[PDB]
Amino acid sequence: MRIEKWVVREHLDGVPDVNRVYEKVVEDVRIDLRPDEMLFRTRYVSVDPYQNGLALETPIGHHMGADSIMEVVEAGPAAAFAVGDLVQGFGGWRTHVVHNGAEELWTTGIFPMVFPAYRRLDPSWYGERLPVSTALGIMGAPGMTAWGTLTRFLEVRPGDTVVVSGASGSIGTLVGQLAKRAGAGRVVGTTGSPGKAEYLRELGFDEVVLYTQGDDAEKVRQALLLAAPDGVDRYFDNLGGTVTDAVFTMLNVDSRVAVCWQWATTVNGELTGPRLLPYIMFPRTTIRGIFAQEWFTEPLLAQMHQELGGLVRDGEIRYHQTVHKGFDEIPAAYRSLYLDREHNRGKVLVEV
Amino acid sequence: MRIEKWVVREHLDGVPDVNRVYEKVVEDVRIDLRPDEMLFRTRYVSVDPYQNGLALETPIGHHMGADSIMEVVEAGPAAAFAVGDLVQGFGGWRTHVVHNGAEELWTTGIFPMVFPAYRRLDPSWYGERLPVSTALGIMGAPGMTAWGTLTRFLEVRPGDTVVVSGASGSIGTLVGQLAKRAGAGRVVGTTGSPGKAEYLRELGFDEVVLYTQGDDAEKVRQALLLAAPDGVDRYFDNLGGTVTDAVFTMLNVDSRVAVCWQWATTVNGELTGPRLLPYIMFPRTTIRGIFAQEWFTEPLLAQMHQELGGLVRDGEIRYHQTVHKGFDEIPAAYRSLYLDREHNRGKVLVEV
Repeated sequence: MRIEKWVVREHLDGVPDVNRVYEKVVEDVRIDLRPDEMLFRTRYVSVDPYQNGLALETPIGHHMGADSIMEVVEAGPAAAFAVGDLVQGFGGWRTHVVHNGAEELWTTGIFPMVFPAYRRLDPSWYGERLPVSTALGIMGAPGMTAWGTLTRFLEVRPGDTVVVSGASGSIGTLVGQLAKRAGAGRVVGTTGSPGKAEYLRELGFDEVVLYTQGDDAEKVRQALLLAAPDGVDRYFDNLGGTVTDAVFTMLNVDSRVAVCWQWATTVNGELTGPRLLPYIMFPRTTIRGIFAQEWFTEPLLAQMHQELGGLVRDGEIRYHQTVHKGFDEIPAAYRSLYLDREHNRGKVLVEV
Repeated sequence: MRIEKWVVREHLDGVPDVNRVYEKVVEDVRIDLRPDEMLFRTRYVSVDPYQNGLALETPIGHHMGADSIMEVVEAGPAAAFAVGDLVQGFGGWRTHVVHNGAEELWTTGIFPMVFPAYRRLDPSWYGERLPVSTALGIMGAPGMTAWGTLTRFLEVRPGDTVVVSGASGSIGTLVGQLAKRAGAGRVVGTTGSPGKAEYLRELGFDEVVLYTQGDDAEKVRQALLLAAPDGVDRYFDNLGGTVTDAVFTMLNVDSRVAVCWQWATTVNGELTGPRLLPYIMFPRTTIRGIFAQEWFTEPLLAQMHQELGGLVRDGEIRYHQTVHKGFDEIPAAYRSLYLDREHNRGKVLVEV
């Protein structure tokens, strides 16, 4: 049984040379399934900006974690899933996985984490216009981060001014389109690079505010004032930082703010990224922290595949995904994420 | 008229020489109120450990911010309050204040803040057994932090195991007492010193775990396991950090966690304190950030004064507070927080 994986060869903080951080290891392994274990064959793996920080918290010689789509090829007598099933879970950069599917408490990073339980993909969900690979994108955690927030919390009302930070990411772009469909009077997106500025409005959006992280809070506030003259009613925060401090100076009464959970990393030794608790003192605001897998329930996953999946199939919504081909292409796919900030998750996959 | 105020003289981190950080300034003014302004006479001020961090963010020469109780002695024709009214607000360490009582956006600190609008005190709320000075303690924001959480969020039930971090402070000891009244099967508190452990068991704590920050992440977990053998149903978090990380490994299904907002504080130029967003990814749990002023509505303030105030008069709930006498005593009172017996001094106030 030939099993291959990409493991952390060295701890290096944000370097372009992927082949210095990662090393492929190959070995024959005898599988002796415990009674509730399954043998999985990886079909797709996600490649995301956060894996730079995750590598730093991964023991040398261990494989890199990743969201993946896996096929059950052998199941013990007490296993959760059947042979032939397609399963989405945190399988990692591995050709094959032995696992029982349960949640995993991981306590050696910055904060403790529970990796979600593996979940069965419904065979009837996917077709030619909505393939299985979308389970790591618009039909998986990235899609649900955007879609679940709009349908379960944000309460976009007609005429509302909606601000989306990280609007050039797949998740933020989706939030912006769904907000306009809800009839938002104005949808404002922030971005770092004016290249997409014309491109965001092309996507949707009424206005785009140019913003890199190292910008003055006063300087971004003035840009937001100009793009949102009537104040901000709704904020979807996939970025954190200076832009969020400015939005909170211009919220209207009874505003609603979604702040997205992101993997914990430290650039310059301190934590950047989204924050929630400092802001809940603000009067007459409702703030919710967002984590897609909270809504990975049977009915909501069915409703998302139905309504949002139906929007994709009818060509009303498109979610750009880049799928490289072959297990050996993982370092290349990862290297292509150089220049992508942490909010850009869910774009690049590898088909094994 | 002479108005005196304690101003920030210099910026010094750590336990400061109060005579170096603060200086008394005197000014002979004549008052000229705009139509919505009032002249207030300060009756009581609070002194609090957060004023160290706030002083570092206060421009040199500006007065030290503080929650206070103030009396309207002059009012413009369009003012919110009438002469003789008693009002609670962030008036600061000043003998007298000219203010219209409005909210204040303050953006010079680590995160933006909105100081609440001044609020009027119903003098009927208070009396011999419940003095008006408790509007800065058990009848005010500190008390509402504990009481509001228990009545509106935490859902403590007969048999529940409740953990309270930072249990020795006023809010912690009030939560423990109220949790025991709600019928909690096991109330567990953590504290920084073995001496206060005995008074806690007097108030209603069934066990006390000793914990100083910078303790062993696993030793704290082991100690919580022994003190809460049945899992943690409810968590009232005053501290953040290693105790909260240990607690999140032993929550029972459908647990509920309250994380208290606190003034944003720097440790060695880094980060410490309660955190909320990293933990929302944990499944089968409800986490809410707590900020008492959220519940400063007409119905809930009356309810608390009737119900919680009733328990104070009947001796069912035990609080304490040290009230210093004299505007000139304010720096010394603040210094007292860093000396000893605070775990026995409770809320510190200065009558002015």
